[PDB]
Amino acid sequence: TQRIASHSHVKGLGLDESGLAKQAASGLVGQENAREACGVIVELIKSKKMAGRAVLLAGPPGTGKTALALAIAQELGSKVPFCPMVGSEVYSTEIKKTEVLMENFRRAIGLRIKETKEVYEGEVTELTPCETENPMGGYGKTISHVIIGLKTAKGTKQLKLDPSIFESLQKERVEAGDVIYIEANSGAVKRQGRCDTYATEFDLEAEEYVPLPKGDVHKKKEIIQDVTLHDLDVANARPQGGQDILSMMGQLMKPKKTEITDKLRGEINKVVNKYIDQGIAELVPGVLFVDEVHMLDIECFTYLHRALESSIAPIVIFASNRGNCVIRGTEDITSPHGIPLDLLDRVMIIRTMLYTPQEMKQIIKIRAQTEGINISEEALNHLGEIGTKTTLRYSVQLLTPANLLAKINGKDSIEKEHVEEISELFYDAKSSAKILADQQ
Amino acid sequence: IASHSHVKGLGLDESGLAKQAASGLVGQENAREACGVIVELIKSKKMAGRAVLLAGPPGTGKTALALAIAQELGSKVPFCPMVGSEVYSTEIKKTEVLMENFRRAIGLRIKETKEVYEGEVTELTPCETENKTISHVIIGLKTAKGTKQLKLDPSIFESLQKERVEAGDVIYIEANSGAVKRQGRCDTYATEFDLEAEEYVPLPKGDVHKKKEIIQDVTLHDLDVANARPQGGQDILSMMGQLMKPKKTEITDKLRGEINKVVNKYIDQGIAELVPGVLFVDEVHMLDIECFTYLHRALESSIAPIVIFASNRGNCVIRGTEDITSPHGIPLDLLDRVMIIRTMLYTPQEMKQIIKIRAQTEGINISEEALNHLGEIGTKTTLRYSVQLLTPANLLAKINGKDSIEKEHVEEISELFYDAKSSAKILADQQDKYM
Amino acid sequence: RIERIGAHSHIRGLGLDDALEPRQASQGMVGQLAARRAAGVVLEMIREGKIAGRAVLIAGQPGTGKTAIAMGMAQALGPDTPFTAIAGSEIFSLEMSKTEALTQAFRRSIGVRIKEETEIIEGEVVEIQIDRPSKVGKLTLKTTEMETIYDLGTKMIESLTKDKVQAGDVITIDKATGKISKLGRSFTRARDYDAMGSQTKFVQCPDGELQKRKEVVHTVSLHEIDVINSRTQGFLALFSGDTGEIKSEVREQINAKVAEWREEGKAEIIPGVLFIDEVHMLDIESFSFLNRALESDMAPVLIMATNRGITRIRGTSYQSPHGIPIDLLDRLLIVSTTPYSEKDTKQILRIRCEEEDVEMSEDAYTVLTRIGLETSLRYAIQLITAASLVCRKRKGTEVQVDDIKRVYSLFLDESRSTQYMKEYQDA
Amino acid sequence: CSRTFITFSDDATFEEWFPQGRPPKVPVREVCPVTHRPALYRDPVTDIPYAT
Amino acid sequence: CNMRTQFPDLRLIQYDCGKLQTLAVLLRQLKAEGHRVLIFTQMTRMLDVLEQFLTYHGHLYLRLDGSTRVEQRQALMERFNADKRIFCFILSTRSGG
Amino acid sequence: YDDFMAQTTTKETLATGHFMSVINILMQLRKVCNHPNLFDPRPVTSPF
Amino acid sequence: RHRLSRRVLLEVATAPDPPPRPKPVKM
Ligand SMILES: Nc1ncnc2c1ncn2[C@@H]1O[C@H](COP(=O)(O)OP(=O)(O)O)[C@@H](O)[C@H]1O
Ligand SMILES: Nc1ncnc2c1ncn2[C@@H]1O[C@H](COP(=O)(O)OP(=O)(O)O)[C@@H](O)[C@H]1O
Ligand SMILES: Nc1ncnc2c1ncn2[C@@H]1O[C@H](COP(=O)(O)OP(=O)(O)O)[C@@H](O)[C@H]1O
Repeated sequence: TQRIASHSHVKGLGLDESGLAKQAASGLVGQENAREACGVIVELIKSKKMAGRAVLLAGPPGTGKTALALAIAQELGSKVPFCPMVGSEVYSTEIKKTEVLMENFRRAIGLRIKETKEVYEGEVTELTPCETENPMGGYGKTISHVIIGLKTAKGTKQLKLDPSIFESLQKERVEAGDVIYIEANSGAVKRQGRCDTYATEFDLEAEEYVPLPKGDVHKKKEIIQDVTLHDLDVANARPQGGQDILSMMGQLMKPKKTEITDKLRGEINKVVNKYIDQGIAELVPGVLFVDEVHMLDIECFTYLHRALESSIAPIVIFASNRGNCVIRGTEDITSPHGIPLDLLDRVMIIRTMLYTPQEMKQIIKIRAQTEGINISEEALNHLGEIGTKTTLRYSVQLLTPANLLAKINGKDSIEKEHVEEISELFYDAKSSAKILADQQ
Repeated sequence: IASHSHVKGLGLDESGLAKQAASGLVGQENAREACGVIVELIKSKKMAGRAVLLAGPPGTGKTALALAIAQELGSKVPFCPMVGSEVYSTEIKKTEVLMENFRRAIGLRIKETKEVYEGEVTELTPCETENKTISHVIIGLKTAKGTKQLKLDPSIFESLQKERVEAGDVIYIEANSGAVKRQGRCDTYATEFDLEAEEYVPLPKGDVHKKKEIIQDVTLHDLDVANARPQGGQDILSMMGQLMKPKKTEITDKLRGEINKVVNKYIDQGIAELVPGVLFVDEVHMLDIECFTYLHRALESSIAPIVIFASNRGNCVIRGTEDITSPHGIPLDLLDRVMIIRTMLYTPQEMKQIIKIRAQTEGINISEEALNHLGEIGTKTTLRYSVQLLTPANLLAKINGKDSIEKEHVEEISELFYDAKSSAKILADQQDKYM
Repeated sequence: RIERIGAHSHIRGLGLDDALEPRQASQGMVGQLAARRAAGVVLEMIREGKIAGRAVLIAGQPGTGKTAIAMGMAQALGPDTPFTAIAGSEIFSLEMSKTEALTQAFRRSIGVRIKEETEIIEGEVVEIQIDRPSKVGKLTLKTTEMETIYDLGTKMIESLTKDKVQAGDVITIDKATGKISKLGRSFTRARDYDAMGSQTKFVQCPDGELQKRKEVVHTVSLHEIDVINSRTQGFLALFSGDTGEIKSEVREQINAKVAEWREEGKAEIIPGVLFIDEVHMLDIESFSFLNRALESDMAPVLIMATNRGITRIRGTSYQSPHGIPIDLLDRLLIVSTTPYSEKDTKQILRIRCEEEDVEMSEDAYTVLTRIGLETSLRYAIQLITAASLVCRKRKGTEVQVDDIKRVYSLFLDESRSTQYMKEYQDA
Repeated sequence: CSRTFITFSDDATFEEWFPQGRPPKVPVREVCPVTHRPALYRDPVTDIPYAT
Repeated sequence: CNMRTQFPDLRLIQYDCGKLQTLAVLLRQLKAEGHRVLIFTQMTRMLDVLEQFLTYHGHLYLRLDGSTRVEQRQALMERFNADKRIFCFILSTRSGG
Repeated sequence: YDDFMAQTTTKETLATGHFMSVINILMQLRKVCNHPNLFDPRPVTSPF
Repeated sequence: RHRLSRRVLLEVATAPDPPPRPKPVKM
């Protein structure tokens, strides 16, 4: 279990097979038009065909922009990357604004890579070479194979390797009675330690007296690892390793870290294309969600032209809040949603509506249901009535403190008295604004 | 490849008077002979911190003249081109960029002798001793003219090991630097194996141990940097040239101090010659008021180079002030410290022969009717635009199978492309459509 | 393999003839004849390459194919010539100055190519034998025409052992450096397969002479040489743009060395293109730098694009056309793109839905052209795919008028959005 | 096929390094002589194994 | 190592010398026709750098000197006058000409 | 070429010389005109 | 717990401790 947050109740866009909404499917109520619209863009994501497509969720605050923006994330499931960022995260000390944008852009493109690996392990009981006829003149002792016997908790089996493994085995310095690891395709021998059946009884040694392996001597499995392109980029930019004194940039943390196209494109898109066209990996192009996009700079908005016009881009959901508003970083240029007209020409706009009282009663009920509150129909109606006067979010937020008053007062559910009490302990924005307007 | 190529001198006579059309420059007589005085001021090596301002409208040759000064001086003296915009660094103080650019406009031509050991190394032995590190390494070397033996430092042994030398292969050592190179195996050994990872080279020639005199040239800035962030060679302070290595605000204590002392010490013991050059701050009109006010102290210094400024503005606001405005965009305090050279705006005939010189510089044949038409375009729009039409018109000429530009060629090209003046009316008519 | 269709995937280059004559809708580009012909002229001058630092500004309305023309030039120019595309706002770094960023953008679009003949041994390993002692051995190699045998020196034995190569591997030896590179398993490289091992990675063995001489080209951008010479770390070239290159004896030193290589013929200089999109985002300091960066003989041609006309320049309060000072504007040839005719709009939509692999009815084309002529072309391009998804959700075969009308109701176009913004949200 | 041999054409002793032997660690859980728990310690002065 | 000391290339011996540059161009153009060439030069130790220059281009050659003993002179002339697959004959202008 | 042909000693030798010395001038010019490691090998260049 | 008071160290400053006898083995 985990703590309840603002959007813990939304579990999907709530769409039936024709792509409509009944009235309140999967934790969202109302907004049928907007939920249908981003129902289309969910399938735009699932088809994996388009790049850099962008949609702007535009409406008043509290009209579910964030809610259905991440209901999209619920519809897509955890398989595809859904990368959230707020419009204020772009301003950074270490790295240029547009570089944050590029990092987030290909942080939203996933790559899930499937690879079987197959392994042999066990306590090694036999280690005998196999002599053969002299390949050339009479030196004797021509080793053609080497027999190695491995024991696990399942059974004991003997195995023939070619002599190169005899050399590697000796160079790994394994002994009879310890536990090894052999990787069939690659050919490695790794000593994972003397077998615990030869127990540490008075040995204090730190080298692992490793328990006898469970399961078969031979075991294979398809490892399935999903990485974002940004993970590959970062791992190539500042790599690990105990050598190459540059790798001892280890006291230092990592400023200056704007990644380079030569690497980004020239060295890292080729390997992804290779793995994809080889049958090793699948691209999972995801979503980049930018809420409060109005906080971006004019330089950022203009960079998004180029970024959204790329073939190697996710689809981008923007959410905005402001009216016709001054673009940040400009000298008094006013434009809709605080976003330059130039970028608005590039986004399909989804309009979110302001709720009716009925819809607000439904949302209040769902939020009470989610936070674990029991609420009487009278208290629910009163929350609805005081929530028609002020914002939905305040109406919803009164639930938990009112429930605490109920619990203190010994009640099992919110009686109307408690919502009345809380609505006088705490104010909303509008009431407080009136107080401030009265007193100086 | 060309750009400002046509000009290769100021085009002056033995009397230092402008020849009206010579050496690639076909106008600007007063300005060009004033630049003659300036080149004589530079070549006398007598003055420090004198400053010139080439001032006039855009495209009036005030960069052609400034680069023709660089050609008149030759490649022997330093000429440092700089754009004003270059002072706004992230890694170093704004005034520091400027004061280091002064330092690399002053050259220093200095003669060095460095000792060389080279040849096939016929034998090696490290001198072992108790401390319990190595004391030295003994070596023997062979060349097409002789053979010798020597003792070498542990650092040189270390670099020989970095190189992985072997007995019977060719090496080179520059003992003042301490640097080493393994140059391969000798050609004679190429038969030793049918396949090898080696490279085989014939034996070195001349003496196994030799010296020669090399006339380097550096700038005062190079000495400054060499002491501020040393390569050093023979130390592990590569750890300072690493996990750090940025630009630093290196300071008077050495820049005006130690470096000046050692350079004078070289000069007045005959090892070096000072060669003051030119710092050409182009687009000076957009330095900061801080930079302009620092140039006061820079032009008044007794060690400074000759500074040529180029400016392009009317009287406008100085960058960094936001209130006060001044001619050429330069504060009157600095404008009092410079000699101002006017550059004139070209008449149609001067402009026409610039077109011709430009055309013949990049191998374009143009008929005189088309040349006259480009002159008309030039006076209608601007010199630089009609000059720029030349190459596109030659491409259309090649495509039409012609070997030279003709009238309808420049008409087509002047129709596809617009100038700044002719695009503004398009933007003004349909004002609320472009944004 | 997966580089999804973006906004510009459909244009495979400028649809010009052998005489730089633009076709109406050939090679993915539609209409826009005059500007496309101008782009062709400057593309041919890019290819010829003998003039440095020439500059072009593609001006025009928002949406009239400026970026389409630029990427058409990029596609028609192809690889092996540097095309560096940059947005004007990319040069505002925290790690380096505006002018260092612009120098690096310029230099990243000049290539230096060193072309060298070198002799190799290419063969299928028939045997390798090697003894511990100064270890020593022999190697026998085959090509479809012949076989031969080599005695191996110690360094060669070491490098062969470092790759674990064995019989049946098909390999190259660079006779100058001795690095082995198994291209794969010859059909005689099959293991005994009595126990598990390496997979069946088979490939054909080589033909002709066993030892042969072939050409190798080492191409690096001028920025790339510059970076890797800047300081001993140098993997900067991939790490990040962490720079601030010292002008002192790296610009002049690289220029002189590359000019010497060009003159003596060791290297060929391949000047490319720098495309600055949304160049109006540059600062007056940036434009001031461009002035004299263009006036150089290691300057590529640079192309620029801008949507806006008479408006103040960034970093100051000076009005000017295109938002560029008439100082830099005087170094340019300006190519203005025009708005689209109804037939050009219809044909762009046709090509664009062909790229997106969606069928539409002619009435759907009619209404969508009407939409994209009343509102804006980009919106009509966005309705293609949305209507396609609406269509496929009803299991339709092709996009019909009702699909486009529905999805038009479903998404807004910034005109209807501003109209609906009559609610005073957070002004 | 492309099979591999390693021949110890030298003194067979160099092969004799590897084969034969392969013993276990003979000891097993020792029981203390007082509480008859399995031992955790061995006294340095007697070498007797013990638990408590 | 490279960043602290610059040594002469020594590999492409046509570097400083425009004579060898134009000769490389000329021989490359003639190779398509394959009709073989005599390269005369005095200065016995200049034949050395021609001998190196032709290996850099992979041309099969042989060369004739005042130092080549008599029977070898006849053998070289026979193995070129009556043998193809050799492209080039480097020879001294006096001893060979 | 232009360095050698302009040196004080070569100017003097071309002004007066007992034949063989001026023939040595133009034969040193054989050297520098044919290829320069006849005349002088290109130096290793190294920081001051 | 094992804080070494002034007392215990003044105590170990008393007469010396005797030597061990580890040689024997009986199991
Ligand atoms: N359609 C909806 N269904 C259910 N709950 C909603 C809906 N819209 C809003 N809410 C609730 O109201 C809150 C306000 O919506 P939200 O999207 O966060 O505001 P904004 O639109 O300003 O981002 C949400 O946190 C959520 O709890
Ligand atoms: N007197 C002249 N003679 C020949 N060419 C000239 C002359 N003046 C200018 N030009 C050409 O015209 C261009 C404009 O002059 P320039 O020095 O750029 O002026 P500014 O630096 O003020 O823009 C030069 O780049 C050069 O090619
Ligand atoms: N000439 C053209 N040929 C084909 N498609 C075009 C053309 N002009 C515009 N388009 C389409 O219209 C959209 C807008 O073009 P774009 O180049 O982005 O305009 P600008 O960059 O000038 O604002 C692009 O996504 C492209 O698909």
